[PDB]
Amino acid sequence: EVEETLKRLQSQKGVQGIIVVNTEGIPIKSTMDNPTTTQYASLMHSFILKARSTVRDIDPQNDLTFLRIRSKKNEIMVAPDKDYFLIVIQNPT
Amino acid sequence: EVEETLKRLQSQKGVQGIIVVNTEGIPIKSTMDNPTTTQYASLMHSFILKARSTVRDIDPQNDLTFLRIRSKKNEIMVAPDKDYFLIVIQNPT
Amino acid sequence: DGLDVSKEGTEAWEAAMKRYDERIDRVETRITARLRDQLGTAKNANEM
Amino acid sequence: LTEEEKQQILHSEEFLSFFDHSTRIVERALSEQINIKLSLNRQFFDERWSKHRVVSCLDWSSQYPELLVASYNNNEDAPHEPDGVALVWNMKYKKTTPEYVFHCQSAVMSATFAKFHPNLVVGGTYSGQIVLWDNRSNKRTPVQRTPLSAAAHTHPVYCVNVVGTQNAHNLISISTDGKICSWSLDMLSHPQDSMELVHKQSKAVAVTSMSFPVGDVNNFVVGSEEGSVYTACRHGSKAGISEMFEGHQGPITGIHCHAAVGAVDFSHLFVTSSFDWTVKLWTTKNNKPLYSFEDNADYVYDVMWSPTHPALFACVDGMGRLDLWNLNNDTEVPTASISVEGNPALNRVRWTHSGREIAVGDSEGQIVIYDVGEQIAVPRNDEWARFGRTLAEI
Repeated sequence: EVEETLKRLQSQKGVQGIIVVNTEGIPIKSTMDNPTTTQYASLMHSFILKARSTVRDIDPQNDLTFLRIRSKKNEIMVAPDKDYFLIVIQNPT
Repeated sequence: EVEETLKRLQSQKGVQGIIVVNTEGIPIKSTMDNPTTTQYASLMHSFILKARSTVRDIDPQNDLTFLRIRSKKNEIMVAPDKDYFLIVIQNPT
Repeated sequence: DGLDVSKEGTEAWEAAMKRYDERIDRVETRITARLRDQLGTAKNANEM
Repeated sequence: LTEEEKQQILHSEEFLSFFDHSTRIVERALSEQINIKLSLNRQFFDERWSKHRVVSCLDWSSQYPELLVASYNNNEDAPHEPDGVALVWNMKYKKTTPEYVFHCQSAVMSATFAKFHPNLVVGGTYSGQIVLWDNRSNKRTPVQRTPLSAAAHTHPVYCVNVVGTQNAHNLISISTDGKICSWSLDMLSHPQDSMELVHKQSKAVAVTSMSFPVGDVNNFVVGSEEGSVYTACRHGSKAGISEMFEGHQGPITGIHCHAAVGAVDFSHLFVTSSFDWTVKLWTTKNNKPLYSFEDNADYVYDVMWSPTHPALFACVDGMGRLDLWNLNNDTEVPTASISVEGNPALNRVRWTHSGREIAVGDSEGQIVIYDVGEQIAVPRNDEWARFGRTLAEI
């Protein structure tokens, strides 16, 4: 299913915006506008590819399955397994 | 107290005291094997800096102190203040 | 019975203790039964 | 830059922000959640080096609990074939061959791992020479060899053991004639100390087993070939035999001090394995054998205390049965008892330092690695008190 997935992933906290990304970056979906979603998700994809390289450095068998950065202004979410790259815009708290 | 910080940190699971990495990639504190931790901290510093650039692209007022690089083996807690970057190896359990 | 010094009191005590020995022989039968039903294995230790 | 300015900047007092940072991140990172019986364990039996050639001694490496030294002694099939062979067998991965093979000129009669050198195996042979084996070298020949002089051992040495701290070691060895000698692990050219064990004046001891109590290195217990166990002091004014024990009417074939710690001490206890199926739970402080487990027609060959359970101990037999006696659980029947197939006379037992698994020797060379039930292996915290009470029983 699609709509139920986003609806449940969103209303759990009244999340500002999430779109489903099953491809490597460049998502055409949108939740609040096309740019702030697409370009930011592409930047996230580029960053997490490097992060995956980083985790593979210490041992190549390692892979990143879960990633969160909680900063003073935003909390960014992504849980990659093979192509499933999450995006979450949410308050730091 | 630095020693108080060390004893507080070592109490955490899978953590060997406190190891602090400056902006040069060389850990100011020594707790693990030097070459592995130095290269690991250098890659750490590089990708946290590119993450800083990434966030400042759209968030020119946010600061980075929290990041959960978790794998199926261990999680690394990386926390930069301004020069001292704490790296903490902890079991996911 | 206790400090009771009536010899017939001793006799009543003897009846009480022959009843005691009746329970005791019930015990003897039980322990001998467990004996024999646990026997037949060999001589060594926990066998005989 | 270099490792001096960092020290001063650490000594600088701008760390309140850093300290608050560390406090916050640690206290926030504190919460953690998740994301989502006796058994034949293994076999070890060479064929090139283990045709007949009965087992003689076994040991586990303290530094590498996955390694086991064997010592296959008798050569009777082919005089041309190697006389004495020592095998080291690994535990991490299963292979049909020993990880390394060592051949000594004579017949090796005992062997063990060195503590200081984690890459070295030292064994005593039948000739009387203490023999090294450096696993770095690619030469199967012994690396360093003690001389067969009057100063060193000149009789079949059957007991070797290196003890002490990592910075204070002494390879002790005592031979059948009874001459104790200590060597430096790195220098075996000369016996750094020796002394001939003697009982009451003019009475040598036909020594055939030893065991150092855990921790102590100065006093120990020795088991003679004459059925009478003794306690000796390794170093001191009373250096030598200090006790005469009635023991058993058969030659001692094994001895071992207690192998557990954590609660009320039991190191004064030690079990001996005699030559008439009479293992003797028994202590140094007393003089009478505390108890006399007996059964069987055959007779034991070795006995070892469990490294973790302060009651359990193994017991070999000539009919091939290995039985674990858990004293607290019971004192009359083997708590566990199974016979290896083909009823061969087992000859050695060596518990793994972990205590979770047991080895056994063999009359044909097939070392069997037995595993044990969890409930039958790990003792409880109450177990020590129960052991104390059982000993207090008599």
